[PDB]
Amino acid sequence: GKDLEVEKALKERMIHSVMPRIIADDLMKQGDEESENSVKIAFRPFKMQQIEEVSILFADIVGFTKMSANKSAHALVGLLNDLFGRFDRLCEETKCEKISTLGDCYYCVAGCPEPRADHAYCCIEMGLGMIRAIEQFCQEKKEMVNMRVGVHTGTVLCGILGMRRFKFDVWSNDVNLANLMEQLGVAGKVHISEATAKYLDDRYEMEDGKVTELKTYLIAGQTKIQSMRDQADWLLRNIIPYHVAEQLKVSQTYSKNHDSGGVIFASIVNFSEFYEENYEGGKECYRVLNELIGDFDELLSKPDYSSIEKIKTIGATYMAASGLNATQCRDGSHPQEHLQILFEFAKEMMRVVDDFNNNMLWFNFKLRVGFNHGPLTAGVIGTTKLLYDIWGDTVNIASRMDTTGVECRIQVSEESYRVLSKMGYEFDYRGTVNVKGKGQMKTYLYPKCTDSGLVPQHQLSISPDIRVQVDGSIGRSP
Amino acid sequence: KQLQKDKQVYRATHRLLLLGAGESGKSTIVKQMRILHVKATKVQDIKNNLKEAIETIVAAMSNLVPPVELANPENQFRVDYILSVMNVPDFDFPPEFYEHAKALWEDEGVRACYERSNEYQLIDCAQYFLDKIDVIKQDDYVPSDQDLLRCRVLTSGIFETKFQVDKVNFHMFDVGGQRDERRKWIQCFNDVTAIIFVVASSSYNMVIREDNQTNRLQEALNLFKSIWNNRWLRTISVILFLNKQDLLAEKVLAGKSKIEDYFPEFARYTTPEDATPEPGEDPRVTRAKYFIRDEFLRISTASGDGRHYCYPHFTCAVDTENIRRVFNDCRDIIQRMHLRQ
Ligand SMILES: Nc1nc2c(ncn2[C@@H]2O[C@H](COP(=O)(O)OP(=O)(O)OP(O)(O)=S)[C@@H](O)[C@H]2O)c(=O)[nH]1
Ligand SMILES: [Mg+2]
Repeated sequence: GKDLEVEKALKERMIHSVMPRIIADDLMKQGDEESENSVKIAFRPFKMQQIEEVSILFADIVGFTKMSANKSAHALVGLLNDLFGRFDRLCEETKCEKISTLGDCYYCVAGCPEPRADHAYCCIEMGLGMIRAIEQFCQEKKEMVNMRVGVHTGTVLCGILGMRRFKFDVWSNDVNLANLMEQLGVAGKVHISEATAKYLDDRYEMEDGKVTELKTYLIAGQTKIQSMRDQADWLLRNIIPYHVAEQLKVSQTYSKNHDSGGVIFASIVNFSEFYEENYEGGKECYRVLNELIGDFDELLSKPDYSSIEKIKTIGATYMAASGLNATQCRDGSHPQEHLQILFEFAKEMMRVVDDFNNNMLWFNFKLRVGFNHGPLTAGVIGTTKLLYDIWGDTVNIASRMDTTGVECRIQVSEESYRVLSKMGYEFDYRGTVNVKGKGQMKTYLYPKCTDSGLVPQHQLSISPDIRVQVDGSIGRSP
Repeated sequence: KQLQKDKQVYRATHRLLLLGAGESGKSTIVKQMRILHVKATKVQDIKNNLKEAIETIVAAMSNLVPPVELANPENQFRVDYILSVMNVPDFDFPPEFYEHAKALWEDEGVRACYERSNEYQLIDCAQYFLDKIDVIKQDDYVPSDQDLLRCRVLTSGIFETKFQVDKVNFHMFDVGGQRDERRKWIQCFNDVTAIIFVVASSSYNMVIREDNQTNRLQEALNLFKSIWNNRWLRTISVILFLNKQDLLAEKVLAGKSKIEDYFPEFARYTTPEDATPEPGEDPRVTRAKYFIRDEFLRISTASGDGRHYCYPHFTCAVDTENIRRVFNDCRDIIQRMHLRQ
C-alpha cells in the first residue's frame, strides 16, 4: 500500500544515482517497454546517442598518495566525501553533468543530454571553481593538495554499456583528448585546446600552453509491490555490493579497511584499431564492445564467482576485486582462496575473449590483464547518490600491471607470485618494471612460453607513461 | 512526437546487407539497382581500368613461368613505353598511349598472355574495355550504361542506397569484401532483414589478391561458412547470388580450365534431378553451376537448425534483365522474410 510508494522512492533514488535527470525521468515515464521487459535475441539491448557540441572536463587531485598516507581509512573516506561533495555542489551550480568519479579523478561533461549554447563557458568556469574549492579545502582541512584540469570540446557518443555495475558514461576520441590534456596539464590551471578556444571568445586570462617535452592554451582565472521490490533490489545490488548495503542499512556512511584483497584490471588492447568513426559515429563498434562486456558480466553469474566483485568498466578496461565479502574465514577453506578464484576469473575471461573472436571475422581482440593483492580501502562516496569504489597502493600497482603488460597474457606482481606459486600455478619471470613508490619491481607472466622462443624482456624502464585513450590508469598514480 | 512515425517507417524498410569476397560483384549489383529504380570521374576511372589492364598484361608477359613472348617482336619499344608508365599518380592519357595500347592489343603474344590470366591478378573487365577505349580514344563520348556497369572501383567502407520499388522501401548496404575490409561488416549486422551473398562463380581457377595462394572460390566458401555460423546472424536468412554466369559459361565452353583439377569432387559429381536449365544451354555448364551451388548448399545444410534459410539464385550482374528477374523473386522472398519477425 504505502510501502509500494516507499519502494518506488527507493527505486527513484537508485535510478537518479546512476543516470542524468533527463534520462532518468524518461525512464520514470516508462518509455521503452522493451527496456522495461529487460529489467524483468541477436544483440543485447543498449542505448547510445552520438551527440555533438559538448565540452569534456577531466580533473585529477595532485598529491593524493601522501595526503592519504597515515589515514585510518575512515578519515580518508570522510575527507574524500567532503571534497567530492564540494565538487557536486559546483556541478549543480555550473549546470555541468558529472559522469563518474574514479580514484582521485573527477570528470564532467557540459550538456550532453540537453544541448547548451554556452557549454564551453560552463565547463571551464566549473574548472576554475574546482581550483577555488580545492584551495579552500587545503586551507581548511590542512592537506597539501591541488588539482589540474583539462577541457576539450567535440562530439561524444554517450550511454550505457555492460549490464552489471552499469553507469552513464561518455566515449569518443574527444573524451580521450580531454583525458590527455588533463595529463599534459599543469596543476592549478585549466588546460584547454583550440577546439574550445575557437568559441571561448577570450574573456579569460589565456596563455600559450606549451609542453616541455597543438594550439593548446592555459587559463588561470579572470503482487505489484513484489515486482517493484525486486526491481529496486536489483537496482540496489547494481550500484553497491551486499555487505556494504547491510552495513549502510544501520548507519549513515560506509568505510572499510581490508587487509588482503586481490584486484585485476583488464584492458582490451586493440580496440582503437577497430573503432573507426567513418560510419554513423561508431556506435556500432560500441555495440560490439557492449557484447564483449556483457559476456564478461555473464561470467559473474556463475556459482563459483559469487565472491568476485566488479568495481566498474573504464572505456575498454574492466576492473574487478576479490576478498571483500569474505569476512568469515571458514573451517575448511584456504586463507587466500579468493586470490585463487580471482585468478581463475582472469583465466576464464581470457577464455571468453577467445570464444568471442570466433564470431569476429578477420579480426582479433586481445586483452592483457594485471594482478595484485594486498591491503586496500573500500568506501562509498556520495550521499543522495552512491558510488562504491576501492583505493590503496594495491590498486595502483594492479593498474601498473595492466598498463605495463603484454597482450593475451596475465601479468602478476611479486607477492602475488609468491602466493599463487604455492597453489601450483606455473609462471615465468618477465623482468623488472619501474613502479612508482616501489621502484624496480619483479613481475611475472602466467602462460608458460606462449610465445615460441622469447619469454624474457627485462629492458623496460620507461619514465613517460602517457596514455592516449581512456584506460584503467586514470584516477591512478597522481 | 514525430519519432513514432519515423520508428514505424524504420520498421517498414528492408535492410539488404551485401556480403561476399573481393571483386565478386556487389557494387555492380548496387549500380544495377539504381539503374532499375532510381559525370567525368566515371570517364577517368574507366580510363584507369584500361591502363591497369594493359600494364598488368604487359608485366605478366615476362612475369609468367614460361615467359610468353611477342608474336610481333617489333613492338618492344611499345612494351617499354607501357612499362615506363607503370607507376605514376597522374596521367593525362595522350593519344600516343592509345595508339601504343591498341598496337599492343592487336598483337597475338599479348593475347596469348591474356588467355593465361588465372596465374596473375587481372581485373574482370579487360576484354571489354580494350575494345571500348579503342572506341573512346577521343574525348567527346559519354559512356553507356554497360560501360558504367563494367567499371571497377574498389569499395572500402559502408555505402548505403535507398530506393523504393512499388511503394516498398529498400535500404541496402554495399560493403567492400577485401580481407582487410571484413572487420567493418559487423557494424551492419543489427536488425538487417536479409543478407545477399554474392559469389564470383567463374573464379574457380583464380587466386585471391591478399596472399596469392588461396583459391577465390574456396575463400568464398570459408567466408560463407563464417557468416552462416555467426552468433549474431543465426536468425537471418541468406539469399545467395551466384554472380558471373556468362564468364563461367565461356570458361567451361573453352575447355582449358578443369574444375576437377582444383575441386577434385567434380569428376564424380552428377547433375541434380531438379535442375531447371535455361533455354539452349550446354549441360556441362549446367553441371558446373549446380556443382558450385551444391557446394554452398552443403554449408547451408550442415547446420542452421531451421532458424534461417538459404535461397540460391544464378545471376549475371552486368545484364540488367537478369537482375530484374532475380530481384523480383528476391523481393517476394524478403517480403516473406520481413514478415517472419
Ligand atoms: N562479365 C561480368 N562481369 C562482372 C559481373 N559482375 C561484376 N563484374 C565485374 O567485376 C568487376 C568487379 O565488380 P565489383 O562490383 O566492383 O565487385 P565488388 O564486390 O564491389 O568488389 P569489392 O567491393 O569487394 S573490392 C567489375 O569490373 C565488374 O565489371 C558479371 O555479372 N558479369
Ligand atoms: Mg564494391
